[PDB]
Amino acid sequence: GFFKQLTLPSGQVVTVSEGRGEPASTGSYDVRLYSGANPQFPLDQFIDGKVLPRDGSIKELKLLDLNGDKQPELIVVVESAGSGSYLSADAFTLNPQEGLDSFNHVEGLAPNEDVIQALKT
Amino acid sequence: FAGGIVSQRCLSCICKMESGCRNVGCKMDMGSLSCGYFQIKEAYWIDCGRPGSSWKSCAASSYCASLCVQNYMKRYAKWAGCPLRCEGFAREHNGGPRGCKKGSTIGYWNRLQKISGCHGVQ
Ligand SMILES: [Mg+2]
Repeated sequence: GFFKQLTLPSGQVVTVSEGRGEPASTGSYDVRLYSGANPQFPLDQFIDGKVLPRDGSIKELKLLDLNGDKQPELIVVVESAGSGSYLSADAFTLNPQEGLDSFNHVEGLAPNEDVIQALKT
Repeated sequence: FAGGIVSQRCLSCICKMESGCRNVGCKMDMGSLSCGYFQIKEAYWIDCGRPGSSWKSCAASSYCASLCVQNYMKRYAKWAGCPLRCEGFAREHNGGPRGCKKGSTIGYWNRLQKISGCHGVQ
């Protein structure tokens, strides 16, 4: 099952995981935000987390500023298990001031379509 | 093809749609491989019960690959609310466990029915 940990430019830390025991093609994932206050133990100070549906498998995580506040949003990209390989994605805001919140969702994109463009249009 | 809840004509039409019904090997799109007669990816093979010795070997066999499709539909189609006929099964095949409920697979179904002998296939 997918698991990845990323340090944000703010020093906060995020993990992204697929749900345990779930099938490959469908289920959920979660995003968990930590303060990262102690770099020796970056998952020691949990702040918030969210669980979302996934229509496929997590393909990649991106950190990119979508709203223009010069801080990156987290984008979780998911690839359909069907032959069409359609992409979906959720974007999240995450910062020390406000915490962790969803920002947008897209789905049904062709394999090679720009997910970031779709989330900004 | 393997027997199960999907009809033989429907499987043939899906096969023709995906590959012209040929063992085309594995092709890369977005760093992800899709293989064989039915263009099955690893996640699909895992969920269809891992028939055969491995994903790529199964995908290259008309029988094993179609068994995988049969098992995938048995696992997912009913419970997604799909019609249990080719419109449903084709759209699951193209779109995953809820493909039959997603607009992204409508064109696939419309086009699949243009293949000779596949109009209104059940
Ligand atoms: Mg930003």
